[PDB]
Amino acid sequence: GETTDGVYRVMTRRLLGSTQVGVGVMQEGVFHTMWHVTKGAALRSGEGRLDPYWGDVKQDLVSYCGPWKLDAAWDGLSEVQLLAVPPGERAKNIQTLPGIFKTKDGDIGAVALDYPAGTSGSPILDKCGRVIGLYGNGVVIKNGSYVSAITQGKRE
Amino acid sequence: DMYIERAGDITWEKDAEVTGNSPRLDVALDESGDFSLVE
Ligand SMILES: N#C[C@H](Nc1ccc2c(c1)CNC2)c1cncc2ccccc12
Repeated sequence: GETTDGVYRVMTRRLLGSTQVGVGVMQEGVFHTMWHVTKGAALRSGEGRLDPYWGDVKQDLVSYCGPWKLDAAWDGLSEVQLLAVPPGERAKNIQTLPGIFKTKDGDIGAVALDYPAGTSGSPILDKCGRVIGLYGNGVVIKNGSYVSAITQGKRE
Repeated sequence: DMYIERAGDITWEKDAEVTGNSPRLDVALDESGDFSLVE
């Protein structure tokens, strides 16, 4: 069905009413979302079907129809924008300066904004509007609030 | 059975709401893709 580039909500009618379980990015004919949003299941777009192509539980990412296309990276300096698409609410850009998630394999950007679990898959942007990662995979800090990583895949 | 609805363009918004802090956290990523705090 509709394959126009842009941000999309990921919905399900299996629970009560229509529940938003996440968000995704359509670019170059490929839908990109977080693995915990779909669990690798095939999606629907009107009458058309979207089949998974690549996926990884550790990276927590999954592409549909084709290989992962998003390849931009946070420069470790500039402010970024979370295009947060919350359940039942209109898409909205929030500007923030990410922090650092320091790990045994390297440093990673981290956006400290708290939103419902259904906001998972919302893209994080650079000043050019390029997708530098997806929101929805992180940790719960001493304050109770959520701190998400800036999860980006690899473009083969 | 999951489905997708469009929610808008992916664009930078000048004069957007500027909020949130920039913390420096020590974390570990396990085999299941779940982050955890290290102290
Ligand atoms: N939904 C969801 C998130 N849980 C999660 C996040 C990452 C993974 C899994 C579950 C499975 N393994 C990878 C989640 C949990 N708590 C608060 C959140 C606030 C914003 C966005 C996602 C959140």
